[PDB]
Amino acid sequence: IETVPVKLKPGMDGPKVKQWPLTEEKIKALVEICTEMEKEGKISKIGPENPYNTPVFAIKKKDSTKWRKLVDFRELNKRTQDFWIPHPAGLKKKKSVTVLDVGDAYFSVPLDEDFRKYTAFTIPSINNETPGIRYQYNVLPQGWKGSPAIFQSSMTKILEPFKKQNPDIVIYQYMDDLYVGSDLEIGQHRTKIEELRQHLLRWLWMGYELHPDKWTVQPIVLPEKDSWTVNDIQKLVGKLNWASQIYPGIKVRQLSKLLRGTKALTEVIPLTEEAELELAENREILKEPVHGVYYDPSKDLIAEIQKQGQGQWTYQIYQEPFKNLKTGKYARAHTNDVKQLTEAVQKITTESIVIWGKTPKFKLPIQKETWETWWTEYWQATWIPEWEFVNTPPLVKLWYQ
Amino acid sequence: MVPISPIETVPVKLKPGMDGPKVKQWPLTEEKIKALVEICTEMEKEGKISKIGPENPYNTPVFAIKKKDSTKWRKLVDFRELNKRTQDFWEVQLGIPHPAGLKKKKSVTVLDVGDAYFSVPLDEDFRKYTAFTIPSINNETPGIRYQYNVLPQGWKGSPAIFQSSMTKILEPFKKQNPDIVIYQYMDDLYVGSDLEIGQHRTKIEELRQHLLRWGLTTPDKKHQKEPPFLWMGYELHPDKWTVQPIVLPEKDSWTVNDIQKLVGKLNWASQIYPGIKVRQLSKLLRGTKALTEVIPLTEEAELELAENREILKEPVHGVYYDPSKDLIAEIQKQGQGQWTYQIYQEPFKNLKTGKYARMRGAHTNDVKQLTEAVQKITTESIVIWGKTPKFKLPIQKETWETWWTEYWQATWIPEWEFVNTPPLVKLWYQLEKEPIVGAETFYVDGAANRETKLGKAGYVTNKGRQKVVPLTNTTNQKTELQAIYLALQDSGLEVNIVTDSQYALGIIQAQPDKSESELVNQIIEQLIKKEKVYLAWVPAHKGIGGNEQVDKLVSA
Ligand SMILES: COc1ccc(C(C)=O)cc1CSc1nnc(C)n1Cc1ccccc1
Ligand SMILES: [Mn+2]
Ligand SMILES: [Mn+2]
Repeated sequence: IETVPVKLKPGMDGPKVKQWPLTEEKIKALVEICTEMEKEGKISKIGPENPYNTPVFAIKKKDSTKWRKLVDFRELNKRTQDFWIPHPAGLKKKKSVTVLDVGDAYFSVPLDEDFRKYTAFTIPSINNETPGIRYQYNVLPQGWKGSPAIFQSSMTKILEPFKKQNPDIVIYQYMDDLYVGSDLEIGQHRTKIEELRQHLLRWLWMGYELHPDKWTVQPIVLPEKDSWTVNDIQKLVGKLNWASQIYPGIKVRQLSKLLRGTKALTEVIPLTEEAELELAENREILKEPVHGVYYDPSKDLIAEIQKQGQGQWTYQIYQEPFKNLKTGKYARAHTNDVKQLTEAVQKITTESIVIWGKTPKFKLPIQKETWETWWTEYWQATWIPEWEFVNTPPLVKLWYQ
Repeated sequence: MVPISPIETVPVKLKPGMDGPKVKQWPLTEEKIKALVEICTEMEKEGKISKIGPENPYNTPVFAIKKKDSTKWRKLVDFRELNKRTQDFWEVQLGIPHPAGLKKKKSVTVLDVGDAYFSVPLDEDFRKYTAFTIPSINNETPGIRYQYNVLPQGWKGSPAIFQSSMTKILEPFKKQNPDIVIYQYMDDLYVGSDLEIGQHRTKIEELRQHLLRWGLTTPDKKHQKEPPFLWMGYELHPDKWTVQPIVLPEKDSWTVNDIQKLVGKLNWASQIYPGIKVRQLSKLLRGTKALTEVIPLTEEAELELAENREILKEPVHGVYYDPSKDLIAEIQKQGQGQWTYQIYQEPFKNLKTGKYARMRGAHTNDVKQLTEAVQKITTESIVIWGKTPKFKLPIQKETWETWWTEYWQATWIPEWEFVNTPPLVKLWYQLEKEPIVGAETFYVDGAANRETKLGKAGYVTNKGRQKVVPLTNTTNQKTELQAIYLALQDSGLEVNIVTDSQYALGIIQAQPDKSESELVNQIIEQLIKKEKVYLAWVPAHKGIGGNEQVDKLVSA
């Protein structure tokens, strides 16, 4: 019922981010949402003496039809004084993990009055017909990195009756989300989390289901054929040459030896027994892990995505080139690439939160202007990661195909 | 005394660590000093300013300038220093409303609320920093000390605080008159409705009564300006809008400054005038920023400017927006990376027009450019009308399907239909996904000596065909492209090409149909002529068959 001192980082002012255009239906949804928040004291109108701004938009959360307000606090999050949540390494090892939205608990906690000015946002008007409707927050805002930090004191006390009733459950908080993991059978997992809901009720309706996949890093696979054409062997040598940047003893000499001469690409080449031995030794090398692959919490996570076609997307997460920490494949709108990419980004970010407790920086196979025009139309999560754009087609797409 | 309502005060601060201004009052003539004393005395009895004493250490210079054609001095308080040290505000007018976004309305009335700028109180704690001195005659007595009680003309915060005050005043009137729209712009209130003129003027009279609650006087019916409204460079008529007359400069010795000023004027005209072209006029400003030198022009720039002066000959107008009709956007390819579009709801009655020029770059194609134009028109339409328009595009549905399913990037355009208006956007070649059976296989390679810039480009094939060409004034990248060009030149309609150039593959896999490199353009022209091309890549210096044979041929 009392506020906590919160400041910015030294030598930095509050955010001054431009509001981007919004459709009429999103503007009206935000007008209704913010009108009720104002009556409930959560936000208040502000005057021209507040020069700060943070973008706002509207989403329809997964499996729902009512609009939700999402504030892009990425710039304020970069500029807010850090608050010092040891990420549980056991969460990634649990059989199932459920994501519970608990963001509404923040609105019952007041925000430091001196800091409120920095949370300012603007509901834009169509065609600049009026100046925007300007608001600032009075309570902890959803999406601000300081909200889980400040509420962590209170959140710990709510969960302790549950955590000691179930020492086997792992609970982790990131932003507005609670991640709840156990090793139980799925039926007994649904029930115990419906039990966990009996706390925000006393002291919110939906949940997300997650299961770790077989491999943290998918193995590099080589074809198994009975007849190899010149083209097949050229593609194999290229993939082995690329993998030799990752794996130590990959040899291609005996396989390149088969390509001796100036042969048609479709001519069948019998493999010699030395070449078949080299290929066989390469297979065994590729089934070992990569040497010297460790997570450093001080360094950023990088995620690259490749469009493979037919709704298939490959990705790799790393900190150092050729030292992949995780790789994967996202599959299955059969007509909208951008919607697919936006869902892959959210799925990769959720996996990154579970494993390392932070979001990666994306390298997106898309032009900036196309992505910035459309990604908000399909976004469904309350956090937003960072991203950059790839404008030159990487040769690497083949090697994960 | 009918009690007038007070206007809320906006809290104002100076910038952090900064303090108020202290600028010397410059020597003024006795003629000017007498004029400033009379002006400030009437303002004092009006409550706008008040005398202060020597306790206030801040000062802002005051000047006197004669209003031209008038024998009347006017006061000017140079707030340029206090502005540098006043806090930042949420500023006025993030963007400019576009006339095409106005909804069709029966009547619109303008009220002049200029009498209200000096009827808004200034923050009491901030008045100290608006101090100024009227120097005495012959400088023999202390100067007359004054401070402001209202928003001063020229102070940094006056525009924003004035509009925020009007917005609060106007809020209960808008809510209790939902059928009334009001747009404020400086000292003007544009009040519109769809009421018949009798009920409209009644509502206007109620607004005038509502403004008097705060002691705000407005012009009565006889003194209100009439359509057309001249506003932000537009002419607004009851049913049509256009731009204000675009006047060009007519010199035969051009400079870089005025060519900067007229490209912005041709761009200004392009929002309603169709076919405005500025490409050849804009490529004269290439990296030369001295604003006082001359340069003639080409046989195609005056051909595009012969009509630019001739397009502005007959006035064209846009219409206003009917939210009950569909919003349609149609795009045409103009050639040379230029694109034009029209936004309309009924045929041949445009809401507005515009153009799009391709982004700078080495290689491009028409589908990417059309995609970019679509995204630009989408964002612009969200701003102006709050919705994405339906698109009519000069590209076949099958062409677009083939493009986005095979393109290595994710891409998307919103709901659209094909319109058969040549020239059509098309894919000019499509590489194969598998090697071609029966087609000759060309192993190409190029290499260049970095010092002498001498190099070689060549191929060997599975049928024993070979070529090596020596090159001067070339690089490794150029020899690798030249090698591919040779194979394309010397093969049949179907051909497999094996290269080790990651550079060449990265260019070709981006699917350009036009390039600023004439070598890439010649490759593109060859690709257009072929029926099937399969392009394979192998790593260099690994003894790959054919590739190792041609490698020793071109690096010698
Ligand atoms: C400068 O004029 C502006 C500018 C902006 C606005 C906004 C954003 O509402 C209104 C106006 C008032 S004009 C206006 N407002 N709506 C329409 C239609 N019009 C055009 C018109 C002109 C004269 C008579 C009748 C209709
Ligand atoms: Mn080469
Ligand atoms: Mn070579």
